[PDB]
Amino acid sequence: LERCEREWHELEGEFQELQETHRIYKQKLEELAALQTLCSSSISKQKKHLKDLKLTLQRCKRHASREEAELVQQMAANIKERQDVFFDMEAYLPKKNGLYLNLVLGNVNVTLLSNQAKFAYKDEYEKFKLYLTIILLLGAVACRFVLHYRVTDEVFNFLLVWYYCTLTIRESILISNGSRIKGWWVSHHYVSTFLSGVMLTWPNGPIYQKFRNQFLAFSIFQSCVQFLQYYYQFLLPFLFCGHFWQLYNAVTLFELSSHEECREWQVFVLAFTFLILFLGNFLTTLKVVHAKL
Amino acid sequence: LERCEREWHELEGEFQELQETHRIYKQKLEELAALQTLCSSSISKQKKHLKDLKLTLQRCKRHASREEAELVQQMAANIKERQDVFFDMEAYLPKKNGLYLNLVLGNVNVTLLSNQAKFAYKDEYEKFKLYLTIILLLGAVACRFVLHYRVTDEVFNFLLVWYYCTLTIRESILISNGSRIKGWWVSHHYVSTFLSGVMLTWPNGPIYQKFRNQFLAFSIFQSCVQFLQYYYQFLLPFLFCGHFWQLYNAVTLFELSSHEECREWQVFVLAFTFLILFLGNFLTTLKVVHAKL
Repeated sequence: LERCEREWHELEGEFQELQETHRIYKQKLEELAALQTLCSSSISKQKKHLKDLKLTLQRCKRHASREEAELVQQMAANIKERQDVFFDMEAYLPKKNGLYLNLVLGNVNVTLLSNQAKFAYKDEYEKFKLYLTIILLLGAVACRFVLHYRVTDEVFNFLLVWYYCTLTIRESILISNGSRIKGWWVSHHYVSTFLSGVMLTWPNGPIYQKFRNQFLAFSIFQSCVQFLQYYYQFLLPFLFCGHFWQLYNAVTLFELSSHEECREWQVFVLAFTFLILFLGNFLTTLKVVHAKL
Repeated sequence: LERCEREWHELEGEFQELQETHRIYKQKLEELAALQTLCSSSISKQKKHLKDLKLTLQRCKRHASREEAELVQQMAANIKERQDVFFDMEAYLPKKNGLYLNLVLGNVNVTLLSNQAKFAYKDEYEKFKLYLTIILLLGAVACRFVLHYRVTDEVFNFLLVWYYCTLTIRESILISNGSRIKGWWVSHHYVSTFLSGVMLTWPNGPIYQKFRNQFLAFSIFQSCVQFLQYYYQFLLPFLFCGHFWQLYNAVTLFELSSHEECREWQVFVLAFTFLILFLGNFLTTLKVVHAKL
């Protein structure tokens, strides 16, 4: 066991070496905290001077001599340069979280702060989306054709609502990390996870047994659009057809609310979710077309 | 507008100063990456030498002379010291996540790595738990006494299942950050969020209208126990009474499955969740009593 003793001697040497490295590490951590305080002060002073200078550009915008007109145009080009460069250093800098991520994960720092790390996280997000849309597809056209029971549709709706919550957490991380994808999309995911829930708690009458087929076909259309929307990371006509299929569902269910003598409250709170999810995404696509135009 | 020009001159000076600080910051980031690679190598070599040395202690454990017996006892005291000290530097060190947090948040680093930051995060977690158990309490005894409708019970069950998922994400962060609270508790939260779901999808017959009252009283007992379990951060007798109330629910619903001529599948998948949640938490408490003893 003397071998263990001499090995211990070697590990004590390595232990004091790692103690040295760990206390150097703690010194570096204190230096990092100091520079984070300094950069936060820099954020404050930079944004203060930004609002002051755009106020100066605002009240200087009124008409005067040609020389100050050249000065205003020149300062406009520079102020565009100002926002681009401060967007760069505000991208790398670690940043306070939003509100929803604050409400779920609490006060914790999730900023990668690295270009290649952001790229890798985007690839991971794309891979996760493809995998779970494969599982959902093998369940939409599957549930429609083999198993016609209530319990499997409940399980499928649990999987859809869980999937939508995971996507909204992921996209909150993605927005607080890097590029701004803020717009219709995050509110689209919120209203779509609300839509998942209403279908689940129907009282399983004949009316659910009629609306089930159109809902499952609509899901198949949604899975195919998201799948082809990833292989690209063409798409527009199938997106228009998705909007029109959504309109088909909305009109059919809205007419269905009048047809039966007695209505649940859940056939009429559910149609208007489809209609809001029509006017939102379709018009956003035409805005992207105008962005293309 | 010449004031803006001279201010610009000052901001260009501050801009090159912040460019200097930012490139120093990037140099420090590269140094951090290098020391993280070094400390990961240290992790590998330390754990390798740990398994080798505990193997040496294992096959050296066999009976021999008194001198090596003193050596084995002495090395046992030191190896306990070895695990304590390596637990310390493996606590501060940033660490790879588990599996569930990997499945939800993806590959992202959530290690605070700071004692006071961990303490602050624990206080935030305690505050969040108290606030949402207040909201749930004002809903359990509330739903029971004023509003007897299906939709409000669905909303309350949505709030409970959302609350349980948020707690399991928070405790995953807490375990991957600091102390080991791994045991019955995280699996308890998983089976309890499974329990929330089964109650929600009942077909609203008379039988649900009978089981509702005992479920809501049980929730009130649960909210009071969690509230008193926080004010401490006494508890044992009310915890025993919670277990026995859980047994009351289990026996009543198990007898209820036989009483009615026709049974849904959801009165018999739901009772055994209560029974598993009885044998688990009660026996864990007596283990804590034995830990006290």
